Formats: sequence, structure tokens, C-alpha cells
Amino acid sequence: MIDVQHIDHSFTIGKKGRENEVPVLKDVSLSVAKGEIACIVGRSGSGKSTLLNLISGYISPTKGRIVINGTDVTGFNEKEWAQFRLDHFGFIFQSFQLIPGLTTYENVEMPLALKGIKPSERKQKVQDMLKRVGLENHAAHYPNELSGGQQQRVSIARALILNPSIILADEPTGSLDSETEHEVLELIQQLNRERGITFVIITHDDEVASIGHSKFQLHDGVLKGGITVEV
Amino acid sequence: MIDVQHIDHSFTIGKKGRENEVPVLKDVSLSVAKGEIACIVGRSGSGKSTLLNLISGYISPTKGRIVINGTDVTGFNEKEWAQFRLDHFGFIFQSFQLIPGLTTYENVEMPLALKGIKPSERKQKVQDMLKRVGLENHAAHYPNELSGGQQQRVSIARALILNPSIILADEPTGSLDSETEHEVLELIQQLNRERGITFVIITHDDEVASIGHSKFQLHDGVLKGGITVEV
Amino acid sequence: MRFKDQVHFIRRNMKKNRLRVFMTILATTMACAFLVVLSSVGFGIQKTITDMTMSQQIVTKVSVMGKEGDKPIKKADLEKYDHVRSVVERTQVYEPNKATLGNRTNESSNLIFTNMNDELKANMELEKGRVAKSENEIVVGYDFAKRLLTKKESEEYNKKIEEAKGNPEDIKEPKGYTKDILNKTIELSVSKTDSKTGDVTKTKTYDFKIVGITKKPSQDWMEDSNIFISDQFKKDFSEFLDFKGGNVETNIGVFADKFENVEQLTNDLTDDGYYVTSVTTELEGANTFFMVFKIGLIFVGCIAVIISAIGIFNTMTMAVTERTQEIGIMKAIGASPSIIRRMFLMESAYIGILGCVIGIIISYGVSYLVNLAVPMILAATSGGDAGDLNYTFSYIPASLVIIAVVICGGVAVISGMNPARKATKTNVLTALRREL
Amino acid sequence: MRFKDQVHFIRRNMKKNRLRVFMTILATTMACAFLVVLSSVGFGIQKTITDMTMSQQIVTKVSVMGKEGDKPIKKADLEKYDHVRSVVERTQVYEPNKATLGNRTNESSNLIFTNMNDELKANMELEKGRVAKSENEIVVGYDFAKRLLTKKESEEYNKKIEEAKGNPEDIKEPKGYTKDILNKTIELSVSKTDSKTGDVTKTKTYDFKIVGITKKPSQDWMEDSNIFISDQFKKDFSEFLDFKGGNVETNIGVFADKFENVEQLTNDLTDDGYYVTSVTTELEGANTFFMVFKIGLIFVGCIAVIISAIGIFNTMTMAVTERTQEIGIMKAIGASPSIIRRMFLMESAYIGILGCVIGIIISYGVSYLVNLAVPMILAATSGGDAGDLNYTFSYIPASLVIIAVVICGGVAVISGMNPARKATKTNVLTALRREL
Ligand SMILES: Nc1ncnc2c1ncn2[C@@H]1O[C@H](COP(=O)(O)OP(=O)(O)O)[C@@H](O)[C@H]1O
Ligand SMILES: Nc1ncnc2c1ncn2[C@@H]1O[C@H](COP(=O)(O)OP(=O)(O)O)[C@@H](O)[C@H]1O
Ligand code: VO4
Ligand code: VO4
Ligand SMILES: [Mg+2]
Ligand SMILES: [Mg+2]
Repeated sequence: MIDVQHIDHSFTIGKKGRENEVPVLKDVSLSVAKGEIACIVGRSGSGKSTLLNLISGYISPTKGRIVINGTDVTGFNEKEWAQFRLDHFGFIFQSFQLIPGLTTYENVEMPLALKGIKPSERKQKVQDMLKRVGLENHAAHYPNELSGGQQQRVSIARALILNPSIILADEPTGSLDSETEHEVLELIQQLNRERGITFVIITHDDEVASIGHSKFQLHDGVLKGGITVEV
Repeated sequence: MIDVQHIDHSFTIGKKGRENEVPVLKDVSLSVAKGEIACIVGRSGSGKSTLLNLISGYISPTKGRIVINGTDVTGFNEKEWAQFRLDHFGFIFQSFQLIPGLTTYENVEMPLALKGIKPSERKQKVQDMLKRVGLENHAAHYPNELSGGQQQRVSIARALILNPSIILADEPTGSLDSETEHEVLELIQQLNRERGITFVIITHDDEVASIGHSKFQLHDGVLKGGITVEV
Repeated sequence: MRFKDQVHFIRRNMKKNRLRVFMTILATTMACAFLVVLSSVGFGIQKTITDMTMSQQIVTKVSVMGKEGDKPIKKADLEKYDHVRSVVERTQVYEPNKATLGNRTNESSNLIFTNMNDELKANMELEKGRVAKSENEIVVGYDFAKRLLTKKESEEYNKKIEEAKGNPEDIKEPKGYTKDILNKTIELSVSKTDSKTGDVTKTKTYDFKIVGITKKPSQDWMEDSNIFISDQFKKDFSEFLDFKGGNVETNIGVFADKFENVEQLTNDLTDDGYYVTSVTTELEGANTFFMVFKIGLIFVGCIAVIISAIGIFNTMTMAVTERTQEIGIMKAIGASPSIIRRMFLMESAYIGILGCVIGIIISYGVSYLVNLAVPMILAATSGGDAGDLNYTFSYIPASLVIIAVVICGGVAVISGMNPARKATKTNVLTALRREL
Repeated sequence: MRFKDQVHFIRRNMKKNRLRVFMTILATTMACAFLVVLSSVGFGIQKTITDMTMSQQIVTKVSVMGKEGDKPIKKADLEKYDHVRSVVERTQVYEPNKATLGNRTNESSNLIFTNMNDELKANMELEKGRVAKSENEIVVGYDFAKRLLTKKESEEYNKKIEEAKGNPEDIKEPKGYTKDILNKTIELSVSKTDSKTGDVTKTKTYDFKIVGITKKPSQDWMEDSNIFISDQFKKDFSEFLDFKGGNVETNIGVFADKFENVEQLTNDLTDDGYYVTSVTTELEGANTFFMVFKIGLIFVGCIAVIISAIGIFNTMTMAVTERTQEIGIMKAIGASPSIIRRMFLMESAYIGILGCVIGIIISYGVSYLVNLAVPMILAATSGGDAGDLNYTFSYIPASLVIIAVVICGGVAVISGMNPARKATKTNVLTALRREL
């Protein structure tokens, strides 16, 4: 469950002294139920990634309240936020944010090391995750040695490896063809059905937005989606 | 005009000693006429970016012949290839390959500086190009202060600013919503019509692939294609 | 995150970043090696100076040739001054003597009555043997054995000397007692003579065991035929030809521990009326030069520590600031900032320990090589004469290795932990974007 | 392409990479500053040693006090040896003299007949004035004026030394000629006496102008009442009196141009049968200590150049290898490899020149600060003002600045150009991926 409450966010850029504000989000309110796939669509540059970065605590809102699973996460320090992310969050990054010095296997395995599961019990988990995203043969590759869609699926696999309660997916199928994207969407829907994982998916694709139980439109920094219908 | 002839490419990965081979392209032949938009579609990891990197000389083929505008470009050194790219090529990168230390404006104006385009005229050229890709208000932003689609459009603007004879676009609309993607597609079609620019567009979008005069399918390293759609 | 997982992932990232890891290891290694090698040259200079002080004894000599308001100078009160390692009063007597080893006799030897313990404390310069420790034992000069001559060659020497007639250039001095005069016994016979009898009066001899041979004077021409008897054997040669001062010459020398105290000692004796010379009055500003040299050594060591620490800081700050995006990815995935800081502390400590170990090995190898090479350079430049100093060009103490390892490894740890701390303290998006 | 565009884009990337640019500028600055400051301590040591060589005659003195196969020593042949800066033969005559400035006369002065050009070449130690150049000009000792006493004070002195006697510790010595004895004329009267006449026979006075005052003796107990006459008056004084033996003590001193030549000079005169004592005979291994010290200075400078070059190389290699992706982007856009290499050469040359300028400014500031501080430390740790030395602690020549700037800027340029060259040489995709 995500409860974004009247979130305003702005950015400050420019040389010191001549700093200008970049109003990104204005009074953004987003409620995602537990085990629901919320899809956030909007024009490029509307603040969708900013919204996900606020939900995950990558940035702190200029004002507003983010409540995840009932706990106010605004005001978390880096340690509190990192523990919360390890416990509850998987994040699929728009630029896939893979560690260059690790292979595909080591990248997907890193969350399991951070949770300290078992190096022996990690093998089966990472192998199955890589097979689910069609990357069995690329486990030895580095992100240097991957396609954009393969790096995207490494990001997907790293986010889904821990089976978190919330997955924040930042355009998780933009680098994928229709078949690979359909496989990833089927995996997302399977995780949502079976593990009850809450998904917040930014997407520019109509099919990906259609898999969601909720649709939210980001326009002019306003989340005027408010869509919640039965399935 | 692009003449890719029986291009085989493989990659070598692994530690010294035990080194694997990644056969990416097998006997790939791609002919693009002058002033034609060729759209290359295929699954993630099929070698489309490898094909574009071979066409632009970013890598040298394991074997085969690449002929652009009638000149054999295989066997070009770095100096020959860089001069050829400045003269004829614009490249839209899949990861947008923006220079982090330059703003949006300076990134788009870099090829104009490389071509010696007299900064007074460069001002108007970069302004018009940024307005054409909907980035008029983000010229002062750095790439890390941009959206993914905004960085994509900076890459598009940097590739199109010189009006090259060939534009190699690596998924140039994957980070764009439908309206921004439609604007970019309209700009591409305008450049193709007016300047006669040859486009080789990798895409996972059916709408983007529909704008092409020819479609080429990459499947297991084989460029089936051979179809010139009547638009 | 388990410790084994942290080590594994540090190792994997190290393996994929060989240039950066090598740059940091090279910075730490070159810092450690430079610190140890430079300070080892300094330590070798200090050791050479200490050995020169311990052997030469002209360095620390403050010879007293008199006193204002003439009073008998007492050795006991001269040791009361601070930093006085010994006070050697030599009662050089030029009275006739008959030191005989048997068939060969000596006449030209000059008796010297000195406290043997004082000579031992003052580091008496000996070519061979040791300073006399008992009442019977004596130390004789380098040329004492060569002066042991029987009449057979004595006649030849006399005729050769008399026949020169203004050209004593080509004079063949007899080789004398070329055997090992050390650990032998001589018969020292001293006469009474005196003008009241006008002849040889009662005579008494002593059995003296040579134990030491004084250092061979440089430049030749200096016939050191002295024989040194303990002052506990006093009046036993004074009852024969009492010391009227006509020939008896006293040489008092106040020795200092270390050259650093020679100037203070000389000033101390001078303000008390003693007529002293020492080295600091022969060479004006000698103590000042030594102090300026020590200050320069300290300042050079300090600026060397600064340059090595700055090199480590530059390299480690660069290397860990290139990891800011990775730290952001770690924090985003759920790595605690303390875990990331522990991993970067482990990596920095590993880089520092590896660089310190390599630098210490390189330091010992370079020290060995330069201690081999400096004799070769000395032979090449000055010809072959480098057999009279006993220097140490480069000397690495264990304390120097400890201090250099501590300094360089600590700088590596702090310089690799400060940017890591900065990256862990910022929000994730700032690190993912490599700052703003 | 255009130079202005290249400068613009270098500047903009510099502005957005302030930590990297600061790290490289700091590496170059600290390398340059360390090189100049360390070598300036070395140059100050060398300058101090050279100044001691100029000032103190004892450093380069090789006293000649005889010759094997006794023959008269000729000053002319002693200058034939190489590296002989001067040869001073002093004909010290203890015959009575009557140097008078008027009412006050002098009796205790000791005549010294020496070649004034030799004394000037040997850097005669003078408290004030300069060595005599003409014939009638003379140099007198520090205590010559103090010995100028009128009849009244002479009577007081005689009464105080003969009536009191006892302990002469504290006797009020007359101030003598407290005024400026320099640049004044005296009347030297010499008596012949002799047993043949048994009285004062023909006597002649000379008008001698004091131009120089010799250095104050090392300690107050040493009285320097010498008066130095040119050797051109030796013929006149020989026509007047016969100074042959008894009251004549010739002092020959052969001076070396530098201390490093003293050992060779001493060996040269020794193997020609001269009885020579120098610094290298009094202190065994002095020349080889100086040699190992110079070798240590050279080795320290070399390893300092190595540590500075390694620091610059590490920082610049790291910084330019962080730009490999940017070089790939530029090459992909169409930048020629030569243009990219020129831009990185301009950037590395700018970093090197800025760092060298800052390091030279810091070097001059640190040199000023340490040349101020070393006197302060010396005063703090003197414990009695120590000795008087004119030392340079840190001395920066212009050649040192040139060499350090060349070394550090060249290392900055080469180390910033090597990664850039190898990034422009590889294919674009390799750089876009930051190698494998
Ligand atoms: N670090 C930043 N500084 C300033 N502006 C930023 C920064 N990051 C993003 N922006 C701006 O905020 C707006 C929304 O950003 P973002 O959420 O990344 O886009 P999107 O909705 O496409 O994901 C964009 O116009 C972008 O220019
Ligand atoms: N540097 C590399 N080393 C090894 N394999 C690579 C490298 N780059 C790409 N590949 C592999 O080549 C295949 C095709 O790559 P690419 O052309 O990037 O994919 P796409 O067709 O999606 O653009 C992928 O499976 C990828 O894993
Ligand atoms: O580069 V690809 O995996 O997106 O087609
Ligand atoms: O520009 V965006 O991050 O919606 O792609
Ligand atoms: Mg986004
Ligand atoms: Mg691709």
C-alpha cells in the first residue's frame, strides 16, 4: 500500500545565486491498494520518475506525506530508508542502474546478499529469476556486454529477486520487444496474483498500462488518474 | 545509402584463457536506399544495436563488408571513421550517450562545434532543434537533470542538428509517450522528405516501424527483411 | 550482508576495475616506499654521525689547555659538568725509558699516565686490541712495535742518519718488531739520573702486558710511540725524575656524549674559566649548522609525510568518488549505509595494507640496493679510498616501518572512507546522478 | 574544432567536474611545491656549506708544518697542485716591537709577514675592514687596539699584575684603544739589541696604515695581538735584522677552492712528502662523509622526483580514464581523434601550468615561512645562543623553479595524454562501454 499525500516536489538547478526552481509535482496524491498494479502514464518529463523516486525515498519531497504500509516514510534518514527498501521495495530503474563491475548473475544476486539469505540458496533463486526474464545465457555477461532490453531485464530480475511487497517499475518494458515485454508482463501479473506484490508501473505502452488495476495520468505535475475498477 | 554485405559479428568475453564467443550477426545483409527510412525490428538481444554500431564503425565486423554512400568504410581507422561520421552520420544512442558535463544546449551544439559552425549561427540552430524536440525550456539542464525521454530527445537533437545524410536511430522513441513520440516521428519524416535524410531506425514500436519505407526483422542474427512497404 | 558476501563483492569489483585498484595500490605503495626510503636515508645519516662520534673522539673532545686564574685543574670537578661522557687527563712524561721485549729495546717511547677507565669511556681510538682494564695492562701506540730495535740494526740506523748530511730523504727505517705486539709483555725500566749524582742511580723495572694498540695516525709522519699506563700506578715513575714541569706535558680532554652537547659543554667550561678548544670553537657555528641540519631533516620528513599523504588522498578520493553511482545503487537496492561504509572501509584497508606491504618490500629492496650501490659510486667517483668511514647510507628501523605503515594505511583508510561516507549520507538520487 | 570552441568545452567540463579538476591541480601543485621545497632545503644546505667554506679558513686549510727529507718549503711550488685556492706563508716573528699610535704604545704585538694577496685569496677572516692591498697597509688582530697602552695605564697594569699576584682570575684589563683602530696609522719601531753591542743600536720606524682587523678569536682567553706586514717588507726587515730561528715560527697553509678538494689536496701533498694536517686528517672519513651526503642528496632528489611524478601520473591517469566514455561520445559524434587529443593536451597542459604556478607560489611562500621559522626554532632550542652561523635554510634558485615546472608540467601533460590517446585509439563502442 502506497499513500502519497499532497506531494509537492521541485528541483533547484543553476549556478549558485542564480538558482531557479523546477516545479515537478503539485499536490500529487496517489493511493495504491495492497496487491494492486497501479500504472502511471504521462508525457515525457511530467514527473513520473520523480514520483517513484519520492515513493522509494531516493529524494525527499519539498512538501507532502508519503506513507507506505502504514508507516510514514518521509523523515526517514538514509539508514531507515535503506532498511525499509530492503524489507519492502524492489525498484526497476529507467536507466536500469546496473553495477558495471558485476555480472548479470552478481547484479541479480546482490539483493539476496544484502538480505543475507545463503550463498548456496542464492544459486537457485538467481538462476530461476534469470530464466524467468530470458537471461539464462547472459549470466556471465557484464552490463557492458548486454542489450538495453537485457539490462532492463537484469534490473527487473534484481527488483523481483527478493519478492518485495512493493515493486516500483520505471518504464520496465521500454527496451523490450512485444514478446519479451509480454513475458515480463506475464511475470509481473503472476507475482501480483501469487505473492500479492503491489506494483507501481510507469509506462508509455498501452498494453502495460492495460495490465494495471489502476491508471493514473501525470499531466502538469498533477496526478489526475484516480482510476480503480474491478477486474 | 547503406550497403551491409554478409556481415558476421561475434563478441569475445570472459577472463584471459577461457574466452567465450557470442555470435551476434550471421550473414547480415542490409541495403538502405538514399532518402529511405529503414526500420529494423527484432527481439531484445538480437543484434540490432550491434548492426547499427557496425554501420557507424563503432565496432569492426568479424567479417563482411560495409559500404556507405559507395565508399568501403570497413578498414577505416578511428580518424577516417570520425571524419566520415562527422560528414555523413548522426547517431541516436539507445542509452542516449549524453556528455554529463555539458548542458542540453551544449550537448546539442557539440556536433556544430565539431563541424565549425560559427557560434552565432549555432545559437539559432540549437534553439530551433531544441524547440523541435520539445526541449526549449530544458536547455540549461544537465543530462542528470533530465527525464529519460528528455535525454532521448537530447540525443535525437544532437543527431539531427547537423542534418546528416544518414541517421542511425537506436530505439529513438522508447522513452517517449505517444504524443512526444508522434512529434519525433513527424520530425523524422519531415527530415526524410525535405533533406532526403536516410534513416535506419531500430524500434520496438509498431507505430515507429510503420513510418519506414522498408522493414527488416532481426531474428537469431539473421536480417530477414527484404520487404519495402509502400508507405 | 555476511562478511563473506562483502569480501566476495569487493573482490569482484576489484577484478573488474583493475586500473583503478592498481592506481590506488600504486599510490599507497609509492607513498610508503618513499616515506621509508627517505627516512631511511635520514636514519642512515644519523647512524653515520653517531658512529663518527663513537669512533673519532675528536668530534666530542673539549680539550682543556689551562684555566684563568691559574689553579691545578682537577679531573673530578670536570666530570661534574652536564653531558660529559668522560674526562681523560694524560700525564705525558718525556723522561728516559728502557721498554724492552728481550733482544730488542725501545728508547723513543713516550710514557703517558691516564685513567684507563676514562680512556675506555672516551672511546680510545685503537687499531687493535682493547683499552687496558687492569693495573698491569697497558696500551701502546701504533709505532711502538716498529721502534723495538736491537743494536744490530741500531748501528745501521745511526750510520744512515749520520751519512745523509742534509739529505735524509732516502732513509731506510728498520721494520722493527713486525710480529704481533698485542698480548705480549714488556720490561719498562726508568732511571733516576739527576744532577746530584751525575750518573745512573737505583733503577726499577715493571712487567707491563700490552693489550691495546692505539689507532694508526693518518697522513703518516706521526710516530705514535706512546705507552699508556694507568694512573693507579702513580708516583712509581715520579720518584724517579720528579715532575718539575720542564718536560712533563699534561693533556686534559673533556669528552661529551653526542656532538649536540659539545657546544653547550664548551660554553659551560668557558664560563668557568677553562681554556677549552673543542670543535665548536675551531669551526664557528658548527652546532648551529648541526641544529639547522636536524631541523631540515625534520622539515623534510614532515613535507614528505605531507606529499605521500596527499598522493594517497588524491588517488583514494578519486577512486571512491568514482564509486558514488555504485553506492547509490547499493543504497537503492537496500544496502544499509553502515554496510556500504564497512565495505568501503574493508576495501580501503585492503588497498592500504597491500600498498604498505608492497612499499615496505620495495623499501627494503631499495635500501639493500642503495647500500650496495653507494660503495660502488664512492669507488667510481673518488677512486678507491672509501675504507675509513663505516657509514650507513640507508637504514630502516622497525619503528620507521611501523610509522610509515600506520601513516600510509591510515591515510588510505580515511581517504577512501570520506567520499564513501559522503555518498552514503546523501539521498540515493543524488548518488545515482553522480551529484547534481 | 575551432580553438575557441575547444577552450569553451574544456572550460565547461572543468566547471562541472570541480572535484576531479581540483584533485589533478592539487596533485600537480603538491608535486611542484614538494619538489621545489625539498630541493630548496638541499640548495640551502649547499649554500650554507659554501658560505662556511668562504668564511671559516679551517675548512679548506691544509697546514704544512714540514717536509720529509728536511728542505726549505717553497710557496711557489705549493700552488702547482690543482684545486689550490691560495697558499699563505706566515713568517711569525716574536722579536720586540714598538707599534705606537702616539701617547699609547704597544709591546706585546707579534709581527707576521704574509703575502697580502694570498690572504685575500684565502679569505682571511676579518672582523672589520678588508685585507691590505697596497704595501704600507696592514691588518692587525682583534686585540691589537686593546694592547695600546699609555705610560699611566701601563704602570697601573704592572702594579696590578706584580703587587696582587696570587690568583689572577679577575684583574681589570685596561680598555686600551677603545676607539676605531681601523683606518689609522701606527709607527712600528724594531730594536736590534744583539750581544755584540749589548744595547739599542740603529733603529728605524715604519708608518703603517691599519686597513683590516682580524676575526675575534674563538674564545676570549685567546689573545690575537698579531700585526700583519706584507712580504714586500720582508727584504727591508732582513736588511735590518736577521730573523733566523729562535723567535721565528713559519706557518704555511695551503687552501683548497672547495672542501671536496681538501682530501685530494692533502693526499697530493702527503705523497710529495709534505707534513700536512687538514680537516680530512683530523677527522677520518670526512671527505667520504661529505661524498655520501651528496650522494644522499642526489638520491633523495631522484626519489622525490619519482614520488612527485608518480602522484601526478596517478591523478592524471585516473582523471583522464574517467573521461573515456566522453571521448567515445565525441568520437561517435564525429570528433577526430587528433582534435580530442589536442583538447586533452590543452586540458592537461592547463592543469599542469596552473598546478605548477600554484606550487611555485606555495614553494616561495613556504621558503619564506621556513627561513623565518628556522631562526625562531634556533632561538627556542639554542640554550645559550649557540654559535654564529650565516645559514640559508631554504634557497630556491630560478633553475630549480624551471626544472620543477618542466618536470611536473611534463608529467601532467604525458599522464593526461596517455589515457586520452588510448581512448581515441580504441573503437568507439569500447570507450562508450568504458572498456570491457
Ligand atoms: N535532478 C534534476 N534537477 C532538475 N530537474 C530535474 C531533475 N530530474 C528531473 N528533472 C525535471 O523534472 C521533470 C520530471 O522529471 P522525471 O520525473 O524524471 O520525468 P518523467 O516523468 O519522464 O519520468 C523533467 O522535466 C525533468 O527535466
Ligand atoms: N560488448 C559485448 N560483449 C559481449 N556480448 C555483447 C556485447 N554487446 C552486446 N552483446 C550481446 O549481443 C547480443 C545483441 O546485442 P545488441 O545488438 O546490443 O541487442 P539489441 O538487438 O537488443 O540491440 C545480445 O545478446 C548481447 O548480450
Ligand atoms: O537493445 V535491445 O534489448 O532493446 O533490442
Ligand atoms: O521522459 V520520461 O522518464 O517519461 O521517459
Ligand atoms: Mg522517468
Ligand atoms: Mg540495442
